[PDB]
Amino acid sequence: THINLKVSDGSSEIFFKIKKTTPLRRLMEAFAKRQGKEMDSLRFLYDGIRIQADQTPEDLDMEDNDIIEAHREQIGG
Amino acid sequence: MLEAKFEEASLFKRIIDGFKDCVQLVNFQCKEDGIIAQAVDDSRVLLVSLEIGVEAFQEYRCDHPVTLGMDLTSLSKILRCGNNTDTLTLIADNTPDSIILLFEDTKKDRIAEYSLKLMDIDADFLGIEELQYDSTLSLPSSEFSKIVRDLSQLSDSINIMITKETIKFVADGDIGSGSVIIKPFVDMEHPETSIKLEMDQPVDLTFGAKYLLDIIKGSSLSDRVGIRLSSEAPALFQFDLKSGFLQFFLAPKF
Ligand SMILES: *C1=CC(=O)N(CC)C1=O
Ligand SMILES: *C1=CC(=O)N(CC)C1=O
Ligand SMILES: [Ba+2]
Ligand SMILES: [Ba+2]
Ligand SMILES: [Ba+2]
Ligand SMILES: [Ba+2]
Ligand SMILES: [Ba+2]
Ligand SMILES: [Ba+2]
Ligand SMILES: [Ba+2]
Ligand SMILES: [Ba+2]
Ligand SMILES: [Ba+2]
Ligand SMILES: [Ba+2]
Ligand SMILES: [Ba+2]
Ligand SMILES: [Ba+2]
Ligand SMILES: [Ba+2]
Repeated sequence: THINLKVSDGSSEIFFKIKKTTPLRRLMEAFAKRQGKEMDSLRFLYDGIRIQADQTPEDLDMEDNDIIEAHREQIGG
Repeated sequence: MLEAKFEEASLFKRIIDGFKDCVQLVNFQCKEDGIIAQAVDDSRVLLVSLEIGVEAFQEYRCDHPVTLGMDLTSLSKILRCGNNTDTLTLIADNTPDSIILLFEDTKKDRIAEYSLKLMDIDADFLGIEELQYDSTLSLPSSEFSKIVRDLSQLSDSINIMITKETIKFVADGDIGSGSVIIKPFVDMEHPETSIKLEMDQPVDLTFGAKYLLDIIKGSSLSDRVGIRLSSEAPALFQFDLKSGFLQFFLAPKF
């Protein structure tokens, strides 16, 4: 019921411990804060596809230790 | 053997009335699972395609595909005779040269039968689902109506322009000029008022207002409108109906 996710860009890896039913918004906020960045400026990707903030680990079938890539959001387009 | 039976002749009259706006001839592709009302306007610019599905009828038999070309003036003439609460049944055999319209009144009362001669509609219909388009957007029908009706007052041409996250209708003229910019927009409390946009390519296409004016009449039958544009093919305007489905295909202006 509580999977453990690793979020990372190029230079920084963090571990969040969230509940399978908690929407992923909480975690994207938390990773973007710990970088003094805004959540809109970062693009979170799981196993290829771009995570939507409203989606939950349950929805995406995230097992323990799965990796969320964070990339910068380009302004165009 | 074809036996297409509407509960009320008013439903069929409503379809015939609708087409009567754009086209003068209609070609009824009757198939096992429904009828496809194909039509080309008189300038061969606008194409109408209407899917009347099995569930639209009270009883529907088609043992073999038939094509029923009918003059919409003549067809209207017959339609006047029967009552709106009459049961209408279209009867044709396989390989038909004429068609029978049976109006029937309830309890086992009264049967009124009228014949109509089919015409041959030769030219092949070019309904293009088009495997791929440059841009696809959907929006409320009322909203799309409002825009088209306003800008047509400014010109006979309306240009549609899609960029990343922007849809822009523009009409420049001789009295004045005008343009609406609308953006992707979702609302959970009122989902039927959303604007959806998908882009793979910017699009810049000019359209005749009189045609767009014909198209927007589809909103009286549906509350959303799909618009799929591409620089190679005619534009596709789609409406979802209980009957089935409505599709307009429009050639851009030179
Ligand atoms: C032209 C307007 C319309 O609603 N239709 C189909 C019913 C047309 O062909
Ligand atoms: C249907 C009613 C009628 O009077 N007529 C003759 C023109 C019909 O075809
Ligand atoms: Ba954005
Ligand atoms: Ba998995
Ligand atoms: Ba699995
Ligand atoms: Ba995995
Ligand atoms: Ba952006
Ligand atoms: Ba007209
Ligand atoms: Ba029914
Ligand atoms: Ba039925
Ligand atoms: Ba009458
Ligand atoms: Ba009846
Ligand atoms: Ba015959
Ligand atoms: Ba002009
Ligand atoms: Ba439907």
